[PDB]
Amino acid sequence: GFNIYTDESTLVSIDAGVYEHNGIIWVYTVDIITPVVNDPYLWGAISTANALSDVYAMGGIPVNALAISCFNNCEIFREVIRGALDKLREAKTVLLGGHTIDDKEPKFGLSVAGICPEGKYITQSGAQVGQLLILTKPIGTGILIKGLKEGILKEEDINEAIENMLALNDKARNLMLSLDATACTDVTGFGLLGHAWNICKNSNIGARIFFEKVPYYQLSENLVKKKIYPKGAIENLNFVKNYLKSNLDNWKLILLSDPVTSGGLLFTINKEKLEKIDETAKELEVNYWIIGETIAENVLEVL
Amino acid sequence: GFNIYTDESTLVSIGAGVYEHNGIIWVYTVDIITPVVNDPYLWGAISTANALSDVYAMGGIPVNALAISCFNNCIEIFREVIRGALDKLREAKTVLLGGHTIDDKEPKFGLSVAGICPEGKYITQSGAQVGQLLILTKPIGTGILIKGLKEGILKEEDINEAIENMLALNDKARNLMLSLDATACTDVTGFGLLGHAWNICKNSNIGARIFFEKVPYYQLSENLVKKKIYPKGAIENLNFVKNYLKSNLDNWKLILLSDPVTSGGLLFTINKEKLEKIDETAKELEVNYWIIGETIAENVLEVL
Amino acid sequence: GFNIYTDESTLVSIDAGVYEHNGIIWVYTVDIITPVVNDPYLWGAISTANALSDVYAMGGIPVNALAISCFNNCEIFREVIRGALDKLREAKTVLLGGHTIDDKEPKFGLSVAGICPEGKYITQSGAQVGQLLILTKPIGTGILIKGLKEGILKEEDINEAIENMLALNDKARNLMLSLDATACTDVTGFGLLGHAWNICKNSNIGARIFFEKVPYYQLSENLVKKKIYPKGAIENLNFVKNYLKSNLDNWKLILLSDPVTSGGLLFTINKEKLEKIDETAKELEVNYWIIGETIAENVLEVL
Amino acid sequence: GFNIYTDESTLVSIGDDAGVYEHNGIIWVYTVDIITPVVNDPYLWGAISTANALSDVYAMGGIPVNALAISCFNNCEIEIFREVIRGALDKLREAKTVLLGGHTIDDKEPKFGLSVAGICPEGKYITQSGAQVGQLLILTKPIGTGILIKGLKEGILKEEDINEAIENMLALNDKARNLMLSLDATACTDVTGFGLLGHAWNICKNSNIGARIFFEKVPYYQLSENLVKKKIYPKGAIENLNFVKNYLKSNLDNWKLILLSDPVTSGGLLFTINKEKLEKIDETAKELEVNYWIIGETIAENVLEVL
Amino acid sequence: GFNIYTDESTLVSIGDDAGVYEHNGIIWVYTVDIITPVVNDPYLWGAISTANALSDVYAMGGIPVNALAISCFNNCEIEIFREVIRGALDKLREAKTVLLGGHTIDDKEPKFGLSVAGICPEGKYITQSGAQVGQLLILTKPIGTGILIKGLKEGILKEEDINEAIENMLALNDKARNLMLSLDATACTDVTGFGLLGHAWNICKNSNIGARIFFEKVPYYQLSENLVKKKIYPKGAIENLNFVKNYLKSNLDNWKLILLSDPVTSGGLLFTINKEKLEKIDETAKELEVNYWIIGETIAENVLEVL
Amino acid sequence: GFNIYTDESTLVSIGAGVYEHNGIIWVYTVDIITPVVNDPYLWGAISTANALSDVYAMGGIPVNALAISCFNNCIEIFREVIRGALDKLREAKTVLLGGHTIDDKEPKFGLSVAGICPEGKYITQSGAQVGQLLILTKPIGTGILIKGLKEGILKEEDINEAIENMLALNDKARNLMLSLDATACTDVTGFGLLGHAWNICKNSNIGARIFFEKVPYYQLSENLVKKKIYPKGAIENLNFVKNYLKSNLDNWKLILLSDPVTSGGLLFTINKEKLEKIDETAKELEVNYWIIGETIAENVLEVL
Repeated sequence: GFNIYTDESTLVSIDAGVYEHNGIIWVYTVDIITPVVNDPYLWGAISTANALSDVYAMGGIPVNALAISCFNNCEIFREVIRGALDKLREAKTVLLGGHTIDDKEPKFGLSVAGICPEGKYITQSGAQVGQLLILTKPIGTGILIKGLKEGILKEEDINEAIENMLALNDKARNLMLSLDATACTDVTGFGLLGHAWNICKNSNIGARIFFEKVPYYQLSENLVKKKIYPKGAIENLNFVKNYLKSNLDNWKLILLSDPVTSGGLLFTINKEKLEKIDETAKELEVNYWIIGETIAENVLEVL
Repeated sequence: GFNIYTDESTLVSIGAGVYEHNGIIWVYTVDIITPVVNDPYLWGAISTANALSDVYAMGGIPVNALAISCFNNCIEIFREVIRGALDKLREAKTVLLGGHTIDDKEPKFGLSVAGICPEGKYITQSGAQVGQLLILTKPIGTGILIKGLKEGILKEEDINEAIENMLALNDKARNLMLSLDATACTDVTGFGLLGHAWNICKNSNIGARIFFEKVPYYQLSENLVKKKIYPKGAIENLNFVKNYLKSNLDNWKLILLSDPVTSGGLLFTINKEKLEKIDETAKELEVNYWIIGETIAENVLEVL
Repeated sequence: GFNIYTDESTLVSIDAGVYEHNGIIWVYTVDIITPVVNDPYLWGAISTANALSDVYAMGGIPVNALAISCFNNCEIFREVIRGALDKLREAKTVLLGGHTIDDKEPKFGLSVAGICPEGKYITQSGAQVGQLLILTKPIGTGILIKGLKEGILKEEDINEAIENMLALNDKARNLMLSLDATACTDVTGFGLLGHAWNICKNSNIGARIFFEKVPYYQLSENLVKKKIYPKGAIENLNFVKNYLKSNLDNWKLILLSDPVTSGGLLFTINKEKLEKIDETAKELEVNYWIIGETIAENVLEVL
Repeated sequence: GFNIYTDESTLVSIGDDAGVYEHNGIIWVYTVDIITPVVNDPYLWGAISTANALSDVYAMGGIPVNALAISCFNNCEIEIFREVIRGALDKLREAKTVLLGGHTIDDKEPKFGLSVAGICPEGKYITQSGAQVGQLLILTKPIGTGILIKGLKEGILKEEDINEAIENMLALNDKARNLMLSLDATACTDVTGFGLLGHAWNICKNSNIGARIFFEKVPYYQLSENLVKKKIYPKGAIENLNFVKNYLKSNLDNWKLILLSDPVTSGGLLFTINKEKLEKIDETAKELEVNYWIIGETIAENVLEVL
Repeated sequence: GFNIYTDESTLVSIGDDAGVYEHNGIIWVYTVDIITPVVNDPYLWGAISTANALSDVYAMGGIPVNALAISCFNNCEIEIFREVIRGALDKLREAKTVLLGGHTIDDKEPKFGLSVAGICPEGKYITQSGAQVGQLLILTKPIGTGILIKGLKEGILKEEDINEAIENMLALNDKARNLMLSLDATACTDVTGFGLLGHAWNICKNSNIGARIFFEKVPYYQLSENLVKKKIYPKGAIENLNFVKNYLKSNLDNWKLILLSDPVTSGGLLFTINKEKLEKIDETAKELEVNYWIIGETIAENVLEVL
Repeated sequence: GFNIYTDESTLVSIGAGVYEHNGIIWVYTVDIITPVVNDPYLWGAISTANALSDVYAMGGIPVNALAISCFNNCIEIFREVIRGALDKLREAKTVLLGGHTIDDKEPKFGLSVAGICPEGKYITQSGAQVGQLLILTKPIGTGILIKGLKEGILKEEDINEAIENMLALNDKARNLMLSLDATACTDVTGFGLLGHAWNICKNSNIGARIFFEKVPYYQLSENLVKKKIYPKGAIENLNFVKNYLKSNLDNWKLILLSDPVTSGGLLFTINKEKLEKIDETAKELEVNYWIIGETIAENVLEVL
């Protein structure tokens, strides 16, 4: 008889993007990293957790993925894939295959596709003034990873960091969504200050972070005080310098700028949500730290 | 780098449908008819013109089509039917994509047609206004002639003018119609002139006044109807409009006006200020026209 | 360079079915009903909640839908659609259009498409012996709807039933998933006994239901005792008679077999989950009633 | 129950994303055209660039259907682009063309344009290779915009001094397309960056024929003549002239050849018609509300003559 | 950067889901064939029905690629079907054909079969309308299964009494297809429900030619002859004979015409070859490991002669 | 009622790829070459045979192709090139879908080809076993002849046999190869006989022993190489296999054996028990063959 049918879709690309089609939202991300530990299996697992986090940070549910590496261009990859498969299985994400890239520097990662149901798509631009900044994993891995490279540390010294890098941000995403977070991102290569600033620039606001409230590995502090830290840290710190307000020692600023690998989620929530955060977090079995709040002035304050 | 792409489409089916996709509008129609003349080739050509008319009436440009018939189910003759359809389609710059056989025993042939309505020019039947003139581009009365031909009362040679008109594409009429900024349009086929005029009135929530003495029809059509010679479809069309018909005209006239038409012309509404151009526009486009009436406020069909 | 790509999909049809493609699961359902109240708007809203429940019952997240009615074949539909749109908006589901059917009997409903993330697809065949039967809405609407038709009741008398028929089963789905239910279905036209039996047949087990533990409207009891009940009730009761074991009065069996409109979810959970059901249910803001347990013998016991 | 269905399509592309697509009787044309700022008004830049991009489709006898915006975005500089888009949207609305989105390009040099898709109904696909000997060359807009835009940059002229040219650059070639189709033109192209001579030569090469152009019949802004004489002209004019020097025969003063080679922005259509068509060209143009100038005729010798 | 791409496809279907599809040089054939139980062994029913369905593709010179199971399922009666599927799977594996799934039909009468898709490489698409006069008719399996399956139902015979026929019904016509293609056959069909005469007539009608069949050259089960004489035969045989009575010329005893019209299940291929091909037919068949019988020749008169 | 449908596919790209979908396997390859003869038509035909060989070598049946060249970028001659490609494609029952122009200045032409491997018969280069015989279906040494022709040392008339072999499709050879149940196969082209033999050894983790006196090559090829006349590609191929080459043969022989071949024959491995059929099978299929060696355990190339 009489029939009416409509179809609509939108694609936004910034192999990264967001796709909406008749009510469903898909997010696509790509993330590849250089070895962080001298164990192929751990590298595959960590790289996978790191890549999936791009999706979790958007409130997404990872669905499938493609392995990406410099194969042939850079037996070890067999262990790398084994580690990636285990982490993917834990994440209930399907590996659809792999793509080789032209690069001589050893790198591995994934391109991931996820879904954001009921329009629950979270960006880095919805933050408002007077909200709390919540972080779900410690920082300082960059410092530890360098310590390893310099032969100052051994893997056994940083098992806590490795355990955190291995951890999926699925529980963190659930906490973030449960508290109706207005903005979210994960903490990786740009450091805690860099990613916080990303939220500040895209939301047109500023942030106040309290160093004493930021979780980090004791060993990261010990190493940074002895001038042991990655270059990315200096690059990150300088990137926010023209917007940074702080009278804290340089080592604290370097620590806060240290490139993180497979870090936790960094998101903003209203002060009222503070009433249920601990209980919600406990039920979900995920850690959280309240590190500061957003301000109107477009600067980054650290005290 | 930063890229944004959108896509949207809508499909509206009534049977026959209209599809819009990112700015372009396609119209789809289907029309099959029983033999109207003894010549298989002419039957193919006439059915084709008749099927394309559906698209022309909507302001569309026919693009492609699919032949539909019960061949092998109702063979050497269908070769001529296709030949006629192909020649007419070539004339209409429309491509034949193939054919489909339906479950039927009664000899019938026609086409499924797909066309496009450029610049959003999609002409419907619900945009007519009161005080406009009703224009018709082809005479009526073919149903009565076809009956006579079937009855053996007439020969094809007697109705050559009707055959020429049935064979004629409504593309020039569509252009005239668009050129005069028509507010509504439809083609005249099986439901008779009154029926299709009523379709416009119904959809435009308006009325129409038609003058019998201004309606073009074949002389032979009048002679046959006066001898009680006409299609049963004429009675069906008349009885269907009688609840909305206001007229005192003799029966033969109402029957003639209700006579099912094959590959008829276009019936459309234009403003009276266009009456100054219509003649020169029609001469250039090479298409005849007849002012048969005007729209009125009262929702009825006034046949005077 | 070297590339490997795989693609796989499965389609199962019983316009109803399940579709799996590279890790994602979609469920498609169709559900249309006759008017249940003399208010077009309420009918549109209720029919919508009822149709979406087919998806919720499978653990699905409704995404989009198409309206289905006997339009032209049977101004009122304008209010029907208005009601359907409101309920769809509440459900965060997109209406893509409508399809007309050949029928002279006034009916309206939806065809719905939903998603089941992380393989969380729930059927009616995973129930095991010794599990608890949980129900999330009262039964007895069929009796009340007849009472209305017979002019014995007026809409105002059954506002509680109307409120329940209007309610989305999204919170119930969340409870059901949170408790890791092994099987689930919603309660509609086949009555509570019929749908329970559906779980029994597909899971190859039986069920024991306690009448005194089943939630139902007081007015439904009053009416059924006075021989006021729909035919579907008798049809449902007879459908399970050759598998029914009970010494309860006929009115109680008729009530339990009464066709429900937009009923709650009926699912099975392990006894241990009983420890968190109340708290979980309270957090989700959804009611629940423990009406019985599954048994090994393939019969339906009611006491 | 017998059934027979056929499907066929052909795609011919030139390079980037410019091509012709035919599918079961319908013909689609795709083009892309981006230009550097023309005037100092952001809004006018978006509007003019749009008219310019749509022209590639009109010139092929096409009806624009939809488009995609293309600009350096963030790679060149974000308040002017808002105005640029506003101008584009207004011009597209006028052209009844839908904007489907946008695409960014890595370019430090400010540029904006559109990728456009249009259709050519009833196989009315007009190319640059169907011209015959003895046909008339028709132009629908004056030339000389390059020289005026140059003078505007040299501070020699003010924005207001070229309102006539701006009005012409803003005008859609849809009416010109209709005239061209109505007169059954055998070949058509629009006049842009390559200058009148260059675009005329494109028809000559692809049609393997020649052209004879009469300078005194060519429409151009008087202000453009005033400037070329004063050595005021874009370098693109010199390049264009040099591009056609191997096939050019003329004894005219250099300033005339420079004017004729001057890069045009959003110019008119340049097409060929049979001589008999002169009988109704004037009446048709007035009805369509478009201007036209008969600037010459095609000849057999594969050369370009200007006198 | 110049590019030209073309695409074309044609689809011809007969009714249900049986047709021929051509797309840019490749030809796909689709067929569907379901039969009622043939023997009392569920496994053999699935295996035989499969060989029977695949035959529709082999007969067209095709290579089966994938299939879909089709059965009444739940509409006819669920332990036998498990065995039926097992038989189908074994036969498909042997045919190197992938089972993509299944489809249920509303039918109370027990039936099972397959929808099959295959390809005809290098345009080797063999039909029933390319036969010429003076060609030989070749058959690759005996006929008479209808009469034996009938006797099995009448309790006249035991399952074991027809192991020879069962072995032939189980055999894939892939080797026969290879022989047919190797000898450059001009037309081919398989012999099923319509009987030998009926399927031979199909070639005659579509090729607009005639056939002359020699009864003494036709291979058939001796047990089949024994039964027809005793009035033991399927009614389908009578129907088939009547279907060809308007085009049949023969003076042979009725039991011979009944045998020749007897419905066959999973029969051999019936194809036409030029007489010169007899030179290598025997050697080729032995190499391919397939049997063959020359049963007659085609003639000009559009009739069916049996002597 | 109750219906279940599944779908699955895999794509493996190496550059060139293999695609499997619900039981069918398609292979995709690409091959372009510089002019080898002065005749534009012969160049088109030879390049085509050379491009199709990639598919034949895998046991495939070519279905369609796309022409690839730098025409207009490296015109009246390319008309002859296409004519030659079209004639050869017709012979191969392969359809030309169109063409693509690449960014290159050096005159080159070839095709992108798509083919199918029926009944799962996908022949690779990693299934050879020790103790098998190495079969070659066309002589080698065309690289040296083409060099001589380019140098003006030879005329096309002098190398008509090489041209006939370059023009020949490897479809008959593929059939022979499949007929003898070959365990591995490849075609001989630019990497020379030793190079392609090594590809099989490398992928099969086996070795090969080749007898120079059993290898077919054009007499003129031997004469030219002995006069220091040969393609630079020959030196490149030889130096590439020298780390896996065990031989004491004179330089000219190794160079000849490493000489880049154009539209060469197939090189495949079969069991010695097949040596009793190969001759009659080859006569029927109408294809020449040469037993040039046998596979060995040691992972090297023994050229004796």
